[PDB]
Amino acid sequence: ISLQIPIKLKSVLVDDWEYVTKDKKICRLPADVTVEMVLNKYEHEVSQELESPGSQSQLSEYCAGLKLYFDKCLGNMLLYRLERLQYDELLKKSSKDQKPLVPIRIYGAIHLLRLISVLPELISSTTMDLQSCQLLIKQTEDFLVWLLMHVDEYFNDKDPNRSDDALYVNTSSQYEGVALGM
Amino acid sequence: EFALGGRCLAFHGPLMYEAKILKIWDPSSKMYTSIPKPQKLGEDESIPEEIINGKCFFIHYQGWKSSWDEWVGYDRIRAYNEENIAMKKRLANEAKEAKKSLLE
Amino acid sequence: DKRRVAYFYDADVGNYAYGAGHPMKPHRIRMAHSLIMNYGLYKKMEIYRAKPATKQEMCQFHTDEYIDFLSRVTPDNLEMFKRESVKFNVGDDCPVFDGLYEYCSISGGGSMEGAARLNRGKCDVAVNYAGGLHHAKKSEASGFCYLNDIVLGIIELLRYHPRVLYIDIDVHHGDGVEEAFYTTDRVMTCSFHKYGEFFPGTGELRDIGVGAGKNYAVNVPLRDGIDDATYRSVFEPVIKKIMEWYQPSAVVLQCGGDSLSGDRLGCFNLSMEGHANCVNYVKSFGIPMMVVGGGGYTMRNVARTWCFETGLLNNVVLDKDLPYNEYYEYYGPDYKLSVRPSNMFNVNTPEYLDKVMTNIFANLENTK
Amino acid sequence: NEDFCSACNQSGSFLCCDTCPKSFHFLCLDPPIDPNNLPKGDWHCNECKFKIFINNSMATLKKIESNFIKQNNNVKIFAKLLFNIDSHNPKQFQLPNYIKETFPAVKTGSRGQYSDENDKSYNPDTHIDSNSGKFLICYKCNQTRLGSWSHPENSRLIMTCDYCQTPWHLDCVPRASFKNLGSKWKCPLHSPTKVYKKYKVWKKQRLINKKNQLYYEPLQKIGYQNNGNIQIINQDFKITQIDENSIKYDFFDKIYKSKMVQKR
Amino acid sequence: EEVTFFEKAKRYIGNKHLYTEFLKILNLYSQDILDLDDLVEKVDFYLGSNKELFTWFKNFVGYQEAFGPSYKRLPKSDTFMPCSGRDDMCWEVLNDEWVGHPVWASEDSGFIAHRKNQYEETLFKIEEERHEYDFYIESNLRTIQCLETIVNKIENSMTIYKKVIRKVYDKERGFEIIDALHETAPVVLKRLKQKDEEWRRAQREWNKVWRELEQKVFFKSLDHLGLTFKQADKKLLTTKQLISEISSIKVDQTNKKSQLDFDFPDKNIFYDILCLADTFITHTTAYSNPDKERLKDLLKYFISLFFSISFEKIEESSIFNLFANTNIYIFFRHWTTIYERLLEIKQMNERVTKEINTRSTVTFAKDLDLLSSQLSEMGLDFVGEDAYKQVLRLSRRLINGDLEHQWFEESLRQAYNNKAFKLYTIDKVTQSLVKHAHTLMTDAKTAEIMALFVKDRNASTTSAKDQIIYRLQVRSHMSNTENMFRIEFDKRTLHVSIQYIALDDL
Ligand SMILES: [Zn+2]
Ligand SMILES: [Zn+2]
Ligand SMILES: [Zn+2]
Ligand SMILES: [Zn+2]
Ligand SMILES: [Zn+2]
Repeated sequence: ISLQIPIKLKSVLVDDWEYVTKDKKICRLPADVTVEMVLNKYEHEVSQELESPGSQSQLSEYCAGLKLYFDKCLGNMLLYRLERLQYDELLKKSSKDQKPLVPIRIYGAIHLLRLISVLPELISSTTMDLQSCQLLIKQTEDFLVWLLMHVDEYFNDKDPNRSDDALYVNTSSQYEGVALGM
Repeated sequence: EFALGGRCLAFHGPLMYEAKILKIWDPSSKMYTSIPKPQKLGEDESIPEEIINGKCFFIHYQGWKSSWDEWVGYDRIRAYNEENIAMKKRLANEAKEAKKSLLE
Repeated sequence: DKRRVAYFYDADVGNYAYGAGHPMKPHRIRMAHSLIMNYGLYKKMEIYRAKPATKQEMCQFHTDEYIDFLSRVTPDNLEMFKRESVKFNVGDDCPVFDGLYEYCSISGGGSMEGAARLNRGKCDVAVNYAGGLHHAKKSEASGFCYLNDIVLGIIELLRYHPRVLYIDIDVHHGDGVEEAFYTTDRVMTCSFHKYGEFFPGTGELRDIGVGAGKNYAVNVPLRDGIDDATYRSVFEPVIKKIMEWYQPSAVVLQCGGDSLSGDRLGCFNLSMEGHANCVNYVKSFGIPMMVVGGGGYTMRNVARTWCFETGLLNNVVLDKDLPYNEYYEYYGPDYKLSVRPSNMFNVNTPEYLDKVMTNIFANLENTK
Repeated sequence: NEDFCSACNQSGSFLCCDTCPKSFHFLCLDPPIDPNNLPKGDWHCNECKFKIFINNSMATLKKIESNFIKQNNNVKIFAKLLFNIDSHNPKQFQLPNYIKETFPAVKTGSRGQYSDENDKSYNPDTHIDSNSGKFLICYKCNQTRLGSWSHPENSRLIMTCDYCQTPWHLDCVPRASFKNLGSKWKCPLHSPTKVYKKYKVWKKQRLINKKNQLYYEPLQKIGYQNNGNIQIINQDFKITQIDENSIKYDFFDKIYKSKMVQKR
Repeated sequence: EEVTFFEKAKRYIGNKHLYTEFLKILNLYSQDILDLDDLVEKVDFYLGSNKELFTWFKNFVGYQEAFGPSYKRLPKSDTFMPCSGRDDMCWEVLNDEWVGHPVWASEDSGFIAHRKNQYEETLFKIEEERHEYDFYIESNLRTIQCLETIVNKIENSMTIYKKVIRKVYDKERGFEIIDALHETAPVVLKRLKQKDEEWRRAQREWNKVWRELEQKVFFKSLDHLGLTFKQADKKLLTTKQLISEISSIKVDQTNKKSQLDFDFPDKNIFYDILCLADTFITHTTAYSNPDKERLKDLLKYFISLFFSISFEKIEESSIFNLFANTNIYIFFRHWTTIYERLLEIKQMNERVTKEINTRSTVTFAKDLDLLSSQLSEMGLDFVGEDAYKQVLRLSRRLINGDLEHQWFEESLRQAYNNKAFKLYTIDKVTQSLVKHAHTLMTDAKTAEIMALFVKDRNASTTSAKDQIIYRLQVRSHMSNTENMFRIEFDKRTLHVSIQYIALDDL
C-alpha cells in the first residue's frame, strides 16, 4: 500500500538514520516531548475541532492502538543495533525498581515518527481487510499532517557540543565499543 | 547529459534503449567530433537527412554488439536523469504488462 | 647548569615482555641502563628505585573499574573476561601479558616519585624512561599504553607549581595528555608529531584547547622525514615564545625514540644530535625537568639516544666509543654511539612551516 | 550456526539456537540479555517459541480469533498487528527502502551504514593534466612549482580538489598530507551548506529526485527573502531561480543597510 | 569603480562554477544567513590573491568560543564515574567532557603506515630474535639468582619466577611445582642453571649468525633513495622530463628570458668527464674504429669552443649565444647533469676524506674478535686515496667492466654514507651523453646548426644583426614545429642561461 509521507518528515527520518548510524549519536532520553504526550496533544487538538462522534471515537481508538503498538514494537523492530545498548541500560534501570517500561513516556516524536514508516510492510503480512487498512492509512495521514503544522517545535537544530538540551547526545568510546562489538 | 563518452537513453518504439555517445554532430560545420575531433563527415559515416541538420550523436547500445551503433539525434536521445530512469522503468513495466496481456 | 640529577631504575623492567612480534619491548630500558652504567655516569646521578604505585593513586586519573580490571586480568583468566576487554580496548593493540600490572605500577610509581622529588627540591632533574605512556586516557589502553603516568607527574608538580608545561616530541601526538588538560589553563601540552593518516590522527593545528584550556594547547603538524636542521628550526622559536610568554614554573618533556631515523614504526629523519638539540634547548632555561621516555621501537637506537641524553643533562659529552656493555652485539657493525640518518627526501617545505609558525605565534599572542 | 546476527546481520557474539538454526547478537535480542548471566539452557527464537507452543496447524486460527475478540470491542484496528508481532524475532530497524530513494544522494554502507556524496619518490607527473598535456596552475599560487628531477626539493604538492577539480598547493593552503582514506577533499571555493549564527543553525535542503523537485521563480526580483536553496540563471523544497543580477542588487542594499545601522 | 566590482571578480576568478559558488555565498550572506567574518574569509579565499581588490572589498564593507575539529563533547550524564583516588584538585584540573578517540578522528577508515625496505625487515627479524633470546636469558638469570639467595638461606617482582618456572616446566607441571616450592628448590635451581647454559651457548651461535647476516644488510637498509635510484633516473632523465620542467618554469613566469640558469665554478670536472667519456668510448665495442676518435674530437672541440678552457691540456690529464634544437639541448643537459653531480661530489670531498682517514675503531672487543674485512680486501675502503680521485678511478673501472655494481654501490654507501647514491648511473649517463654526441654528428641539420654555432662563437665580434640572422638561419635549417632553446654563455663568470623560446621566433 502506498503511503504519502511529507518531504520534510522524510528528510527528518534520513537525518535520524544518519545521526544514529553515521554520527553514532543516540537520542537524548527521556525526551521532553514524548510519544504519549504528542499523541495526547494530537487527540485533544483534533477532537475539539471534530464534532462527528464516530470519527472522534475512532480517533481515540486509533491513538490508543497506536500507543499499544508502539509500546509493543519499540523493543523489536524500531531500534538500531547502536541504540540497543541504551535500551538495555534503561531496561535494567527500570528492572532495578521492579517497575514496568513505558516507552511512550521516554521516547518521543522521532521513534513514533520512525514507527509509521513500515506500516505498509506490517499490514501487508496480515489477514486484515482492505477498507480497514484504508481507514488506518487515512488516520496516519491526518496525524502526519497535524504533525506537519506543529513541526517547528519537535525537531529543532541544536548541537550537542553547543546545547545540552540538543535532541542528540554524543556517545562515549566505551559505550560505542560495547554497543557495536556485541 | 549530452557529451562525448557520456551515457544517454534513446527512444526506440514503445521502449527505450540506453547507449553511450561516441560522436557529437555539429550541423553548422557539417562535422562530428569523435574520441579514440575536428573532422568532416566520414567516407563510410553518414547520418539520415532528418538528423543530418540536427544535433545528432553516434551511440553504442550497451548489452548489444558493437555492430548496432546508431546515429540518433536529439529527437530520441533524452537527458539521463532520475526522470529518465523512472520513465525507462515505466515503459519496461508497460512492456511487461503487454507481454502478460498477450499471455494471460 | 650543573644540575643535581636524580635517576630512577627498577631491575624488574627488563623482565616483562609483550607479544612475540609486538614492537613494544621495555628491554630497551635495560640496555639503556647498561649504556648509562658502563660509561661511568653512575658517579654523576642519584640512582633510585621508586616504589610501585597503588590502585588508590591510579584512580586519581584512571577509573576504579578500569584499575580493578587491570589488577585481575591475566592471560590465564582472559576467556571469562570479555566485556571489559572490548570496553577498555585491552585486546590486540594493547595485549595482556604476564606482568602487565607490575609494569604499570612500576612506571607509575617511578614517574610519580620523580614528580615528588622535583616538588621537594631533592633534584632539579628527575628522569624516568619507564614512564611515558602518553596514549591511554583514563579509561582505555591505547597505543600500547595502559597507564598515563605522565598526568600523575603533572598532577604532583601542579601540587607545588602554579604552571606546568608539557612538551611532546614523539612522532605520535600526545593525545591522552592533551585530553587530560584540554580544559585547564595550568598545563600547556605542546606535541610535535606527524600529522596525516597516522595512528594518532589527532593533534590538528587548530586544537588550541576548549574551555579555560583555550589557547593553552599547541599541536605541531609535520610531514614525513624531518631532519635535524629543520626539526631544530621548527622547535626552538616556539619553545622560546612559550617560555617568554606562558612562563611555566615546572615543565615536563616526553623523550620518545619513535622520531629516530630508521625507527621500526617512525618515519622521521632525526639523527642523534638533532634529537639532543631539543634536550639541550629545554635544559637551557633552568626550570626543573622531569624527563620521560616514550616512543621508539629500535632498541639499539633508543638505548644510545637515552644514554646520550642522560650524559647531556649532566652537562657532559660521552665518548663515541662503546664501553663494552653486556649487549654489545646490538650496536651495529661499528659499535659507536650515534644514530645515522637515511637518504630519504624531507618533504617539510619551508612555506608550510612558516604558516605553522604564524598561526602558533598569533594564537600565543594572548598568553602573557 | 550463522556467522551473522539474525537481527543486525553482523558477526560478533552469537547466542545461536537449536530448535531453529539462527544466530543472534546478545544485544540484538528482545529483551537484551547480559552475556555474564548466561541463561544456561535451551534457548529458542520467538518464531520457534510460537511454532512450538501455539502452532497447531488448525488451532492457530482459534488463538488469533480469541485474541481478536478480546480486542474487537477495544482497539481492534491494531489487534491483528498486536497479535502477530508476538510471533516475530527482533530485528534491527532499517528505513523502508523508499524514504532513501526519495533522495538520490544517499547510499547504504556495508553493514547498513549511512553513506553520501562525500565518502570517497619524486612524482612530477602529478602536475600534468594527462588529458590536455597542461600543468596544474594552483588557484592560490598561480603556479605548478614542478621543481626538477635534478632538484626535487623545489616541487610543490597538489591535491586538485575532489569536487570542482581545482588544483591547490599543499603550501598555498596549509595542509600536512593528502586526503586518501577519509572523506573527499573539497577546496574552500564551495558553499558552507551549514551556518551557525549567534545561537541559530541553518542547513541547506537535501538532494531530491527532479520528479518531485518543484522549481519556482519569484516576481519582485529585488526583495524576496529566500533560503540558500537558490538556482542561478510537499511544496516545501522549492528552489528559487535567483536571477543572478538580483544577487548583486540584494547584496548592495544589504551593505547599505549595514552602513546606515551604524551611520544614523 | 564601486559599480564594476562584480565584473572585476568575474574576470579574476575566470571560472563559471567558482563564480556560481561565489554568487551562492554572496546570496547566503545577503539572506542574513551568513555573518560577516565567514563572508570575509570566503572573499579572502576567492579574491585574497590580490592586495588591491580584496582590500577594496574590506574597506567597502567596513569589516576592519571556538571548538576544535578533533574533540567531541559528552553530556553531563557521562561525567559521574566514581574515581576512588581522584582528589578535589584532580577534579579541578582534569577534563572528562571532551574526548577525541582517534578512531572518531580517523573517519573510521584506518591509518596509513610507513614503507620499509626488506633490509629493514631483516633487521627487525634479527632484533626480535635477539630480544627473545636475551629476555629469556635475563628472566632465567634473575630467577636463578633468587633461587640461589633462597637455597643459601635454607641450607641449614612476584610473577617473573612463576613465569620462568612454567616455561621451563612447560608440561603444565609448573603449577604444582610452584606451590611445592612455596612450602625442591635446589633441583629446580640446577635445572634453571643448565637451561641457562644451553641458552647462552645457542645465543652465542645465533649472535655469530646475526652479526654475519647484518654486516652486509645494514648499509643497504639506510639506502632509501639509493635503492630506488638507478631506476627512477632512467625514466626521469629523459628529454620529455626536461621539456616538462622548462615548460612549467616558463608557464609560471608568464603569469607576472632566463627560465634556466647554471653556474660552472669548477674546471677539473670538465677534464674528469673527458677522461671518463674517453674510457667508455675506447672500451665500448659499439662504434666504428674511426668513430671513437670522431666522438672524442667532437667532445674536445665543443668543450674548448663553448668554454674555451684549453684546446691542448684537454689531452694532458661579450656574451656568446647559441641556438640549439632538442638534440643539442638534451646533450647540453646531460653535460650539465654530469657536471653538477661531480661538483656536489667534489665540494665535500675534503671533509669526506678527512672523516675517512680519521675512522678509528673500538678495541674492547671489535678489533679483538670481529672485524669487517670485505670492502677492505678488495681495496674499496678509501684508505688514504682522496675520495674524489678514487671515485674517478673506480668509475673508470666500472665503465671498463672489471667491477660489479654491487660492490661499487656498497663502497659508495660505506664511504660517502649514502651521500653519493646519484653516482650509481654514471656509466649509463656517460653512455647516453656519448650517444647524444653521436646523434649530433650524424644529423645534417644539426651539423649545420653546429657549424653556425662554431662560426658565431669563434667570431666573438659580431654586428647589430647578430641575433636576428643567426636565429633566422637556424630556423631555416629547421622545421616550423620543434622548439628553440637559447643557450647563452659569458666567459666572464662561467654562467650559462637557457631561454625557452618555443615558437616565439615567428
Ligand atoms: Zn611514539
Ligand atoms: Zn546482532
Ligand atoms: Zn529458536
Ligand atoms: Zn598553489
Ligand atoms: Zn573545490
